[PDB]
Amino acid sequence: AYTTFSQTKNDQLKEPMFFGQPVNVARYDQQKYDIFEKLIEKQLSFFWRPEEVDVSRDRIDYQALPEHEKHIFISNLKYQTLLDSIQGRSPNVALLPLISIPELETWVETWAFSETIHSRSHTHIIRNIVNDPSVVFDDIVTNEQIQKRAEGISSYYDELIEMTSYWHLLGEGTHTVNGKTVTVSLRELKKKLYLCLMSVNALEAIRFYVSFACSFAFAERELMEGNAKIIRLIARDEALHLTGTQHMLNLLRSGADDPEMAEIAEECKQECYDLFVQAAQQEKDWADYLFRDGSMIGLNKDILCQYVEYITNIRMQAVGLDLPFQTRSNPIPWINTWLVS
Amino acid sequence: AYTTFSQTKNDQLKEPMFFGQPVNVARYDQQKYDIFEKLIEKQLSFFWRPEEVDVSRDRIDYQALPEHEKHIFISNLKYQTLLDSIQGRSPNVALLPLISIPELETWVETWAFSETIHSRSHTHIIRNIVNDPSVVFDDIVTNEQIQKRAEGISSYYDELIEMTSYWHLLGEGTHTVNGKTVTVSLRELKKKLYLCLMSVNALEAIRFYVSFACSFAFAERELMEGNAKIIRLIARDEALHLTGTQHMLNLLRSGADDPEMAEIAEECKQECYDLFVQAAQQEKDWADYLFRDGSMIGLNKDILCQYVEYITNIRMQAVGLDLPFQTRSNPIPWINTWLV
Ligand SMILES: [Hg+2]
Ligand SMILES: [Hg+2]
Ligand SMILES: [Hg+2]
Ligand SMILES: [Hg+2]
Ligand SMILES: [Hg+2]
Ligand SMILES: [Hg+2]
Ligand SMILES: [Hg+2]
Ligand SMILES: [Hg+2]
Ligand SMILES: [Hg+2]
Ligand SMILES: [Hg+2]
Ligand SMILES: [Hg+2]
Ligand SMILES: [Hg+2]
Ligand SMILES: [Hg+2]
Repeated sequence: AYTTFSQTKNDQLKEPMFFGQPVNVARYDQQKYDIFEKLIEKQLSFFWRPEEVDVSRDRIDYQALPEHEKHIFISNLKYQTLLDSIQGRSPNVALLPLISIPELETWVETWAFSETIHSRSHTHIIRNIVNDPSVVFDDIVTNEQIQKRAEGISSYYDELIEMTSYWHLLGEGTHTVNGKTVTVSLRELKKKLYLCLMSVNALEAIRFYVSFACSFAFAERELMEGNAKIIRLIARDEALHLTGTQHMLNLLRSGADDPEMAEIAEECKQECYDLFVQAAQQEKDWADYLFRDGSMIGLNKDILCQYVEYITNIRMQAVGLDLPFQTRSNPIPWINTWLVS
Repeated sequence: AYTTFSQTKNDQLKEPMFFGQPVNVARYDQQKYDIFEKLIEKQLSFFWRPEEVDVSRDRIDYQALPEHEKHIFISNLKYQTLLDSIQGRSPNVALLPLISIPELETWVETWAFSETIHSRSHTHIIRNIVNDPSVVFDDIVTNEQIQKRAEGISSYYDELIEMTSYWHLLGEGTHTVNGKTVTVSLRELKKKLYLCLMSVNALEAIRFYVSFACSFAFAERELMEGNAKIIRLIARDEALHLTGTQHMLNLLRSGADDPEMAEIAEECKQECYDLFVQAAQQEKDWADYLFRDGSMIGLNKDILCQYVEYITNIRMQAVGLDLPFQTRSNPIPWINTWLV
């Protein structure tokens, strides 16, 4: 039931963002939602190559860092590397099969592409600061504290993908497979998509943002400046990515795109609220682990805890959720220097 | 059983290209096959923005073409628009879920991205040479002769995706699904992927080169120069794309990757041959439609037929297949100018 070229002539301006007729012709002269075309144009305008950033002094900077600061630096970078590894592939494997307007289709492929550039940039840094990159790369997979902080990201995508496959193969209904009942409901699949996109919003809008504070705290001391330049370019992309998910989510909950989806979103208001708080809690928990045997000029576990609360309130507000934390001004206004957006 | 972040610490240098553990960490410091890393670098080096291309003279040129030349030009562009629509999405939906080495995964995503840029360039031209783009785009979907020429492309991808979903959901074996016996064979799925790759090779290496020749026949008349600029950029990318599939296919044939894929390539040899012979015939058949209202000096059914045979023999040789066609020299050596 999925096809790479639906042979039915359809009005692409009238399809929903998701679950409609798969996109046939790729055209960009018109859109149902011009935000997605504007994001494509902007991301293309921002194209960069990691190899064109001078990183030659980052190795000696890193080596001269006190052992606990090396630990803060490398652990933060390993988590960034985990997140971009996942985001390189997942928007394509998880969202593309479900998209039914051309502007959003191409936005997702362009988004995913920009993520692979991010992963390439993380290799560029690692190669240039450690003798054996394999040690860093292997620790990403098995590192207990990172299985923990991002515990649950791959599962949301994975369940969405599995349910999408059942939907595409069998359609809605009550089915049997090898002696067991398998229920496929479009409503449940819409719910999974909604929560997946909420989680992707928290990933890019908060999890990655909190990581920028660690990277740019070294930059403020004129250390790891090659890395800083790369993270700066990544943050400029991230601003677009979270703008895309913000719009998808707001168009889904308003009811202008799919009334069923607006019901679903109201229905999981509490669940979503609680998912946001958990992501924030996970990032707080990591902060402590980062800072377990020392702190830095400009950063420590309580400052980065406050930043997690600050950023979380802003993002939740932006997608129409209640604020879990005490309202405060930015605890690290110096970071605005680096977040050019 | 697909996962976006596989949990086992595996040696990515020892996975197969396809069907191994899904890639976890995306790293570019090492490769099983450096050709794919070299292709990513080159394609990134070629980044272009379609809208920056000046096509302001193409509307003048186009509107002044005789009607039969408008037909030739726009039928060709509509077919290019079809193939890049499919290619923008298909490598990511059909291949990406089966890749087990990071360099191949990222190449497939870069390749696909580059195809969405091709599609964006077709919009750029179309919107600047006609007053209603929708008539052009709508016709791509319903045009009986366009779809006849493309028959089998989306069908092949679609079949591979369905079979892949069954494999990820149920695993190998014989299953009972809504009372029907469904066999999931990894060997059969490997054959499907393998022949999909062969078909993609024919698509980029033959079907698109035939279309380039029709595009450049106008450039040779000093017409449609914005478009020719765009097609030259497209062709530069296409050369990388076909290099990628040639190397995937030839590495599989070698036995140096998955040994079962090497058995499959040999076993399915005739199927490989047949699919190239059918694609070539479809490209020939398109001539009657293309030249329906008349042909052009140096571009007609005979010339097109000759070029199809010429290029098909070259691509077939490059992946170890016998040649179906009589050997010939290039019937349109003027195209070399445009193909750098
Ligand atoms: Hg998602
Ligand atoms: Hg998700
Ligand atoms: Hg941090
Ligand atoms: Hg819900
Ligand atoms: Hg919700
Ligand atoms: Hg909600
Ligand atoms: Hg949420
Ligand atoms: Hg906190
Ligand atoms: Hg706090
Ligand atoms: Hg294919
Ligand atoms: Hg031609
Ligand atoms: Hg073959
Ligand atoms: Hg011929």
